[PDB]
Amino acid sequence: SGLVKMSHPSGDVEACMVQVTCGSMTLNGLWLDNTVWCPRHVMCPADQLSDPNYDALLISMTNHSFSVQKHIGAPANLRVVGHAMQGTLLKLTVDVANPSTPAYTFTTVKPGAAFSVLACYNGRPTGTFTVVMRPNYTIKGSFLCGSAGSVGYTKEGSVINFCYMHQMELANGTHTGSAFDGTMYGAFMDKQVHQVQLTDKYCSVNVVAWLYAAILNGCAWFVKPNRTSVVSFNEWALANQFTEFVGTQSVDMLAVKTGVAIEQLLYAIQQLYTGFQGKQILGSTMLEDEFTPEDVNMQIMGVVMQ
Amino acid sequence: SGLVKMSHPSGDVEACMVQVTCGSMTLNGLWLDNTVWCPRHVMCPADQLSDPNYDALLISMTNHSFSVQKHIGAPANLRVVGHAMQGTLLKLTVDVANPSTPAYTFTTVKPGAAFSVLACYNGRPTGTFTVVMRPNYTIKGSFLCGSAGSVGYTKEGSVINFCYMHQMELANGTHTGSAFDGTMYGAFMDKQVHQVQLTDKYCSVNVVAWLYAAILNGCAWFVKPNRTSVVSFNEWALANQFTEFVGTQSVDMLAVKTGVAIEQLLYAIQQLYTGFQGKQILGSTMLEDEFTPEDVNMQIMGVV
Repeated sequence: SGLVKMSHPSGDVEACMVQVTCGSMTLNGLWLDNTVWCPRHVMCPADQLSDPNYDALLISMTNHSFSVQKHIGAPANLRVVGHAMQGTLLKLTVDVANPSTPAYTFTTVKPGAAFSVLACYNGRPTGTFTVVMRPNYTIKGSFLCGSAGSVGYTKEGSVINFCYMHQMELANGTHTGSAFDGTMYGAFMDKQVHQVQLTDKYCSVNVVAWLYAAILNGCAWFVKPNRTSVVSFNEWALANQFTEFVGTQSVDMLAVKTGVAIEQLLYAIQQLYTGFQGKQILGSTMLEDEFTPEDVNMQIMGVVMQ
Repeated sequence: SGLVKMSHPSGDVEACMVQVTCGSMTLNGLWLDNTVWCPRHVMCPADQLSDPNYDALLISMTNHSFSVQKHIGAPANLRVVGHAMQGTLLKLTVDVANPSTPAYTFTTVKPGAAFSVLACYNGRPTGTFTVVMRPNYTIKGSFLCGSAGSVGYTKEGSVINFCYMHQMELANGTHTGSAFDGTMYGAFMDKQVHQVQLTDKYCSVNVVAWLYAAILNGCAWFVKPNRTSVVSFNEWALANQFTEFVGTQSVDMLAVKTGVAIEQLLYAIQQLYTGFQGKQILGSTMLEDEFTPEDVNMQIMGVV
């Protein structure tokens, strides 16, 4: 029992992290097979970060402009033998294939989805934490200068989905990055100018998951027979900066396990949003929305008599 | 910027995890050098877990009673060539040294100290999270049956300090385990009977660190010129379910960086304990005490 924020074991991703340098600038990259991925802003002199001309920067490079180091973990000696730009990322080709390349995909994640982040500096894995892709296409992380190129991922069995490469900080504790197709989440630009940030929202389906976790952990004071339909809830959500609730198999499994209907927790959310009545839920006195239905199912896993 | 619950990368410890089987029971173990550490209740069949006779069980075992297997991972079989009971742990000697043994030490953590946990089932790592040793010598984690033998540790410079091997659940969301000398944190018994826990307390020094983190993340609304002395705070703490505040260099570095004295934050704590009254600190409406001064200094100033 218990529900806490937890991340995937990081070892197989740690074996893929490298340091990438372009002249005077250094950041992190991800080595898979004969490719190293990194932020294209490694090419940009400090004094040009407010208005980079990335096409001109790329033209100015040769394969010799870049180096890749891996001194940490299983060491490797790598030479850059090709370079290309794909959106907001560089795709470097190296002469040695990573001998510990995991089975992987590159698939962009949607808001409300959680992933593990391996925060790195100078190619050294430093910490790991879990974030949720927010409704405004930011993540709420902990990153300092030099963390660009840190990666985010999920795992399903042995298959890793690489979904995030860190780029920038927008505001205190507010971050964003690229998907591995080279697009930036939220269409933010890798340019240091002001950029519009849409308002964040509570992720309704995750709040529902957390309340189910609470019930499964013997905290059910907020359950009443009162229901709010998914339709009425969604109408309310549009007025109260909650996301649209979309039910899933994962949420349905929690409803079956607890015997409490989704609609009972939608009603509970509307009430708890106005106040917790001097009470706590799983040690919190405010709504929690970064525990997904999948995370709760994994943490409260049980055999089922049939 | 930002402050989040964070754990160490787990790969070095992943490379040390094995499963240990004895009879019908399979748990996790930690393989370092020619030694495998695991919970002693691996000996006790599941139906006997509420009143184990560990001495009688131990007398009945031979080296052949224990099977140790390492999963891919780098593969390894492994033969047990010795065994000893050390408090609530078994220390098994095996015939092959772990070729990926990290630089390590064994430590015993104190209340308020944080460590990373690598949660494992049948020798396979499934997740990692960070906990604090509570003032009542429990931890608040997320563990299911089969997780015993999971490993808690910190990393100091180049060295892993192993400090916890998971043993049991005491109540919902409330766990304990042992140090590697075999001593259970909080002196709880490794048996499946109800055991009373001491009342938990807020970890004062960690609440201070978190308030400093808040100030360093543009959240300083609670700062006033008012002060409460360390001595006066600690008298108040005895009566109000707070631990004794003891200053450290890590805390002083935060005081210097922010220009806000420890005593301003001790006063703030005394007012905030009564409730936040519709206000938030770093996204929370309650006091947070599982961010240590060292964690804050790392996350905010990068001070390895």
